[PDB]
Amino acid sequence: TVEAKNETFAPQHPDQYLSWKATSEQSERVDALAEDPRLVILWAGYPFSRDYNKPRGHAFAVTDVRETLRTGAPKNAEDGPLPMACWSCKSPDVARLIQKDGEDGYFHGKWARGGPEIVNNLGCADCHNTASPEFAKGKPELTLSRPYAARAMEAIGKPFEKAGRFDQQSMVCGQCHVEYYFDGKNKAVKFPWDDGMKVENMEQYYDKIAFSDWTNSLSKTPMLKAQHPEYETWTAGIHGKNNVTCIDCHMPKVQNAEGKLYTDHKIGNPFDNFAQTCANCHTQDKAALQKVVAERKQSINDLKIKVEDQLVHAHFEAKAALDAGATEAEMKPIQDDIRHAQWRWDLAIASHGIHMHAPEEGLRMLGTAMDKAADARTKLARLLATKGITHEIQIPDISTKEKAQQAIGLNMEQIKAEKQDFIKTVIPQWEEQARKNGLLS
Amino acid sequence: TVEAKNETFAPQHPDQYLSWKATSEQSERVDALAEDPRLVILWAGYPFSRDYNKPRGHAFAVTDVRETLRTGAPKNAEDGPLPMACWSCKSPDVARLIQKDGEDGYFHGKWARGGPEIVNNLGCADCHNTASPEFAKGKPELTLSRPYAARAMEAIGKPFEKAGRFDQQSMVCGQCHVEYYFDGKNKAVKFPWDDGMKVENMEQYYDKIAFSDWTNSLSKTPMLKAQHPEYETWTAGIHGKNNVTCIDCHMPKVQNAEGKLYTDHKIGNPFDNFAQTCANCHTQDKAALQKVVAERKQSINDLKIKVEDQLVHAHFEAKAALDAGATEAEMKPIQDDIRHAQWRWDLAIASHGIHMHAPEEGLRMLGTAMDKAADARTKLARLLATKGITHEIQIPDISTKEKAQQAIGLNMEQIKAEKQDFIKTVIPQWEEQARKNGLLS
Ligand code: HEC
Ligand code: HEC
Ligand code: HEC
Ligand code: HEC
Ligand code: HEC
Ligand code: HEC
Ligand code: HEC
Ligand code: HEC
Ligand code: HEC
Ligand code: HEC
Ligand SMILES: O=S([O-])[O-]
Ligand SMILES: O=S([O-])[O-]
Ligand SMILES: O=S([O-])[O-]
Ligand SMILES: [Ca+2]
Ligand SMILES: [Ca+2]
Ligand SMILES: [Ca+2]
Ligand SMILES: [Ca+2]
Repeated sequence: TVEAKNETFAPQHPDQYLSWKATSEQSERVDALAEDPRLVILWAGYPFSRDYNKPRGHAFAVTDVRETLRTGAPKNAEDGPLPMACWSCKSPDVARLIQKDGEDGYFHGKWARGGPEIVNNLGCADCHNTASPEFAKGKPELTLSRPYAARAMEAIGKPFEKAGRFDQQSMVCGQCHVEYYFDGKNKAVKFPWDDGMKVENMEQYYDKIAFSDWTNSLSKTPMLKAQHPEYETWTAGIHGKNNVTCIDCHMPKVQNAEGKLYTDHKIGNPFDNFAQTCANCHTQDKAALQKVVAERKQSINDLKIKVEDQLVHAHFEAKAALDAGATEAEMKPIQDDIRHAQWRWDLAIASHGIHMHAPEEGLRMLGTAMDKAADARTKLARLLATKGITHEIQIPDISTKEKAQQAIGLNMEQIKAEKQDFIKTVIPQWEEQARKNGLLS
Repeated sequence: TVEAKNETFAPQHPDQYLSWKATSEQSERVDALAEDPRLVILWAGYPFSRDYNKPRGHAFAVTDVRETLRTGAPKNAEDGPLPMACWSCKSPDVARLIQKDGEDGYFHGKWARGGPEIVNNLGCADCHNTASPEFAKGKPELTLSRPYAARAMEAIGKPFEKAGRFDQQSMVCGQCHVEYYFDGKNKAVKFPWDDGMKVENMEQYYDKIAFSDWTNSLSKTPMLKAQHPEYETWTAGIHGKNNVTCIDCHMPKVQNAEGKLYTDHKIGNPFDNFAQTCANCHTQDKAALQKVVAERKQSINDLKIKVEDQLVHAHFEAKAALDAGATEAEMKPIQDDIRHAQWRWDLAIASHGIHMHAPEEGLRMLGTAMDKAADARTKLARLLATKGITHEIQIPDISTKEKAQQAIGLNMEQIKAEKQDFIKTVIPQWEEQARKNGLLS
């Protein structure tokens, strides 16, 4: 069965083990709502409007899902707003339970449930078939420990077991680094890849099944949320197209002291080891590549803010149209535009690596998002007119996260206090039960 | 001393002379307004709404400016819609005239004035200091024969005379393959590069001097026209950033029958000699690089059309607001938006090579265009409402060039009749006068 206790592997594999543990150095947790308060409006009614940080080291996955406001402060195993599926991409204990109880049995019930079962840091069994006798010998034996990922990979015509070593490499990361949704009453993780991985494929896919992630509480639009589409966007970009794998840049072959070759498990910023990553294929100075990348980053940033500003006006303008007496049939075509505009925006920048992995596709999707936002705001102006409104809709102060959160009716003081008490008192009980059950060293 | 009679150099320089002359093989003249009737509406009130074709071989430069509807049917040297400056990038006689009469004397007057003076095909003295003794020996002796280009290069901190061989290679192309405007009552060519070559730099530059190319007959917006900014956009793109020169792809070094190395002067599509072009730096095969380029071309085209459709609507809605009583002060803010939107769009796709030279910059520009086009149509929906118009403005059928042109008031048959007559009777008289005067063998 799966060995979720990572430290079990330290003596046999010092080089991988030590460099894997070192992601605990990537510890800064940057508040992205604070940096961009518009996110709060666009995600109004959804948990991302309460708390959304930039990623950090794999070592912090378990603690971050515990600590994010998104998972709240459940007082028992059937409480809290979120289901078991929130653990899915955070811990090899997921592979353990999936193997122990079956996939269906793993996904059943609330996040709170897994509290005392999912306790080991994202680790060896997530990516490796550790039970294989070859793993002991120092062979990677890569595997997809997540059945939902195995299925998604077949669905794009790339079954894992039939793929070469190098395709498999990126697929391992594509177990988590993807856009997904919770399918069914049991909220199983599903990748919406049935029709392809492009924004248009997914848009039409989500529309066919009339899926919606939540209802924007300002405009009452049935929204889609995107998440960190690295696999999909990497596939579209020029590096992907040339089979430069996630590993080529994020997990370089390096030497130990006795000169032995090993894969660097300290997954982080490839530029921190330029000599072993880009320099491997590129003759350019580090500073020159960093500057090209910084420039795409700013290009996308500037454009992304313009689309967001439009979407902010659209949400508040739809709120106005609702208050002035707009009926459901009158809102519908506006709401379709907003749903679409925002999906395209969200998928365009939900991956923080887009300006590197596929800057041109990032840019393209934003442009198509603007086209729909224009359609939404044009329709809205005409709808407001029919209700006797011909002036610009005024927008409350959203210059800080705090003001944006207050403006959509969040009681943060209370939301935060309830989470702090959950963190202090519940987490140690969970860890104490896990140790008792032999789950946690 | 400037020799505009190109055949003089044939004996001494058979390899360059023969391939140069060969651009005459690239003879298809594809009508771009026919491919895309939307352009007719965007350019309403401007010669481009009459006639605009995709580029062909250098060999046809003199014929094309003569034959385009944009230059009209002048019956004498003072007549015609357009000025001397239209010759500036079509013939080495321009260098002859500028050296002989000076830059101001070259620019003074009407395009008609030049008919019997500007008669040799784009050629040697455009790019080469042919007077140099080192030139007879087979050394390129590249030069900027166009002084307004020399000033423009100096303006962006790349003075021709201080530049290496490879900077200079693209600079000779940057004498013509640039965005430009006509400066002063005499209409001298100027590259709007003073504040930089980014779309934002030129928009600010143009707004700073309140410049307008023309007024859109539909919306009465003061408009900017973009023209083929290959130098600016090649600069912004990844190749340009690595000093891959226009020459590396469009003018490869080849070998003559006797194994002698020379520059291929047949300037055309680099894919036609992949082995000598791209294969020099890339290991990917021809079909694979072609399909990447074809993808980017499709991406941009899709976004392009979305932006153009918004702009078309913007112009007809502005027309309707005008027909419905809107004042100048009411229109001003709307016209600013349209002005900026279409400038950003026009500079993004005025280069037919943008999908290859700098896909990501093309796409980034179309996104920013979409942003102002959205503000414009939102402003217009409100203004229209204040005149009691709350329905969508209907657009005439513009599915073909012929119907678009008809819709903006053009009398295409008359325009064509006048142009045909002018080509049949006037051109020959020009050529005869130039022979008479030894300017044309
Ligand atoms: C199928 C993969 C997957 C699932 C399911 C998933 N995550 Fe994530 N999560 C990721 C990846 C990949 C990152 C880091 C990349 C990023 O944030 O862009 C991440 C980052 C995070 C972070 C740290 C950054 C932040 O947003 O503050 C938190 C907290 C988090 N997830 C909570 C959750 C919650 C709550 C759920 C249940 C709704 C969930 N995750 C479900 C893959 C997943
Ligand atoms: C998040 C993904 C991921 C996790 C977590 C992970 N591995 Fe790896 N591992 C990889 C990939 C990818 C390779 C490279 C396989 C190849 O070269 O084809 C690799 C390589 C290896 C190898 C083969 C030798 C080498 O260095 O190339 C060993 C042994 C190994 N890892 C051990 C571990 C141990 C022990 C852990 C837990 C401490 C761990 N791995 C966690 C993805 C992961
Ligand atoms: C089992 C789920 C899982 C898998 C497998 C996985 N990731 Fe992650 N990854 C995450 C989560 C969750 C985060 C965010 C951690 C946090 O913020 O606490 C993350 C973060 C990251 C980061 C941010 C590091 C930092 O310090 O900012 C990078 C880079 C990254 N992953 C790359 C990869 C690569 C490359 C692979 C493939 C070898 C991979 N990941 C495989 C879940 C996963
Ligand atoms: C060819 C190089 C390259 C490849 C291929 C690549 N990465 Fe990246 N990635 C980078 C670089 C460099 C950055 C940081 C960009 C920057 O510093 O602005 C990054 C950023 C990221 C981030 C966000 C990091 C953060 O801390 O915000 C994640 C997550 C990520 N990559 C995951 C992946 C995954 C998953 C794959 C495979 C599907 C992949 N990368 C393939 C080079 C690469
Ligand atoms: C294992 C090979 C490999 C690695 C590693 C690699 N590159 Fe690339 N890079 C390529 C290939 C292949 C291309 C496609 C063009 C070509 O054929 O050279 C490319 C293209 C690029 C481009 C031009 C595409 C664009 O974005 O406009 C940039 C920039 C770039 N790489 C930067 C980086 C950076 C930064 C890193 C490290 C973070 C990196 N590369 C690592 C092989 C690699
Ligand atoms: C002095 C003016 C001038 C300069 C110098 C010049 N161009 Fe041209 N170029 C033109 C004009 C005008 C056309 C369109 C000709 C026509 O349609 O008759 C053109 C057309 C082209 C085309 C389209 C050819 C086809 O068959 O479709 C290419 C490619 C091109 N130029 C590249 C270059 C390159 C590379 C350089 C630098 C070596 C260069 N040009 C220098 C003015 C110039
Ligand atoms: C500063 C350089 C420059 C000047 C000034 C210039 N052109 Fe051009 N012209 C070019 C280049 C470069 C091309 C080919 C690139 C393209 O068409 O996209 C071209 C193409 C053309 C063509 C063939 C393609 C078409 O559009 O039908 C015509 C005709 C033409 N120009 C007419 C004119 C007229 C009329 C003027 C004066 C209003 C003018 N040119 C001024 C550089 C110039
Ligand atoms: C790295 C390769 C590369 C370099 C560098 C390059 N070109 Fe291009 N260019 C191309 C290719 C390939 C095409 C045609 C794209 C296609 O086939 O769809 C093209 C298209 C063009 C076109 C439009 C041709 C047409 O018929 O529509 C012009 C004009 C042009 N290039 C001129 C230039 C100029 C001027 C420079 C220097 C400023 C330059 N090129 C540098 C590869 C290059
Ligand atoms: C529109 C630009 C342009 C035109 C027109 C042009 N040349 Fe060139 N020529 C170049 C460039 C660029 C080179 C390459 C210089 C280098 O390799 O640095 C070159 C190279 C040459 C060389 C040097 C040897 C070689 O082949 O590399 C000679 C001689 C030459 N051309 C002759 C001519 C002749 C004769 C004509 C008229 C028949 C002509 N050129 C027209 C731009 C031009
Ligand atoms: C004189 C050298 C040179 C030649 C010739 C050349 N390239 Fe490149 N190309 C580069 C360099 C350098 C990069 C940047 C990435 C890297 O460092 O390899 C690049 C990057 C690229 C990229 C990745 C950027 C992107 O758009 O995503 C593509 C695609 C590409 N080249 C296509 C072509 C094509 C097509 C041709 C000929 C039609 C060509 N190249 C000719 C040197 C060259
Ligand atoms: O919420 S998870 O997808 O980062
Ligand atoms: O980042 S290091 O390779 O210079
Ligand atoms: O009209 S000319 O600039 O292509
Ligand atoms: Ca980070
Ligand atoms: Ca989703
Ligand atoms: Ca052509
Ligand atoms: Ca212009």
